[PDB]
Amino acid sequence: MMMKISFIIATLNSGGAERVLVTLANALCKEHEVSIIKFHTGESFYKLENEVKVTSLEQFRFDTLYHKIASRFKKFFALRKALKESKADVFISFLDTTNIACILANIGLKTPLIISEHSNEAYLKPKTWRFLRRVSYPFCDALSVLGSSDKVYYERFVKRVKLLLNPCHFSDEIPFDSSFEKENLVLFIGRLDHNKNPVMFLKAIAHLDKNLQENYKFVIAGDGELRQELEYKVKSLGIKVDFLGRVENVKALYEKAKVLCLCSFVEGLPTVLIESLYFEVCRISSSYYNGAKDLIKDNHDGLLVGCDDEIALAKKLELVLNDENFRKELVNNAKQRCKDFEISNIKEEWLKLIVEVKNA
Ligand SMILES: O=c1ccn([C@@H]2O[C@H](COP(=O)(O)OP(=O)(O)O)[C@@H](O)[C@H]2O)c(=O)[nH]1
Ligand SMILES: [Cl-]
Ligand code: NA
Ligand code: NA
Repeated sequence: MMMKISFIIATLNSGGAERVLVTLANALCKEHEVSIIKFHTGESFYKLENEVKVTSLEQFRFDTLYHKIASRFKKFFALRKALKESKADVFISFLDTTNIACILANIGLKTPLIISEHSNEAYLKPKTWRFLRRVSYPFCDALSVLGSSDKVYYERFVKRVKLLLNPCHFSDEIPFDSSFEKENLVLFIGRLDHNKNPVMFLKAIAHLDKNLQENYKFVIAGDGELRQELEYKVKSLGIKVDFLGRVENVKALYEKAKVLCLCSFVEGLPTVLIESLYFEVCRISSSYYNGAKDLIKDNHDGLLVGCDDEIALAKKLELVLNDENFRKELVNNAKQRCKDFEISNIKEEWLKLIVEVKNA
């Protein structure tokens, strides 16, 4: 058959949850009718297939006390409005606060709703939001999670929880056979906020051999609050790092890069550590809270570093950039994990979840 599937998400900016949603929608939009309701006006950062319909909610003032109060009430009823007109067989909502809003807005409407979490359980820190997540999530029809630790946490107060890995859209484009002409390039792709911890990337570059810094180009793809602070630590440390802002063609960067470094403290299942697999990019990652070992088998598929260890990241960096035959062997083993993130297999596991919850 064919189903109307409505995705609900706050924004569609250069983030991981957004990348997965566009990947899923683009895959489902051929055989089903998929719409996307987003709170933020503006165009999707990721290329979206013409068949998926995107509707952005009204824009509301937030400058004054009356509007800060009124806009939220107006936002809720515009979302309840959009849900009714979508005429969907199923709703799929993304990320913590938007899941709760959909739980409430969907009250009354006769369509099942699937919520999905994307960071670890622990990334949501405020005491109050952890509570509203606890009382409201039992009222969903199913919950998609990324790791086994989050499955165990939510299963005790959510009845249907399914673990669905992130699908990588590069598994369609990039053929599993391609040779790469690597350059002396090292990537840090991610948001420039505290948890991504990009300062660890900078301090680790400063501790690299003078030969490596002189003959390698280090770039930071992404943006965030810490952008200007990092620009000044690059001068404080006296290194050469190329800030690129948000980048559409990460395929080009992944195509030339030899190493990608992830330095986060807490993560669910980082897509930069998945996308890298298709481009023979060597992953060096901090042992972020939880995931870690299921993406990187240390010294076999990649290199792991303790959390916030600027020197350990530097020694691992020199290991790979001073031993191309070892980085190649590290990276050829990583190719085995490509099958785990193929779009076609993961789309069919969402379709099982959708028809399973559609038995209401
Ligand atoms: O300048 C950028 C920065 C990031 N991304 C994409 O945004 C995603 C990052 O998601 P991640 O797995 O790191 O999880 P998140 O940091 O969003 O929680 C990746 O697919 C990147 O390819 C991008 O396309 N351009
Ligand atoms: Cl994510
Ligand atoms: Na705000
Ligand atoms: Na993530």
